[PDB]
Amino acid sequence: NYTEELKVPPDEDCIICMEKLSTASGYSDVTDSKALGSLAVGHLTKCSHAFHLLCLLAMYCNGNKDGSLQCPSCKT
Ligand SMILES: [Zn+2]
Ligand SMILES: [Zn+2]
Repeated sequence: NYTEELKVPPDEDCIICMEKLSTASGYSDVTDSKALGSLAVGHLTKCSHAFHLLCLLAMYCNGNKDGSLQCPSCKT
């Protein structure tokens, strides 16, 4: 993960699959997950929010191109 991981999922709820941050990544079905498996909650250091890491890595191919992912919440 590239964002300060959280021993436990917050109550912000994912923003990609729009699912509870407790459950898991909704795109886990079809996603180019590298090492985010499908159960890692991390708040992007950029803004510092929270979202299914894996999920982000999905749409991350659009923005925040460097070596991590972008924040789906505030498009950070
Ligand atoms: Zn998600
Ligand atoms: Zn954000």
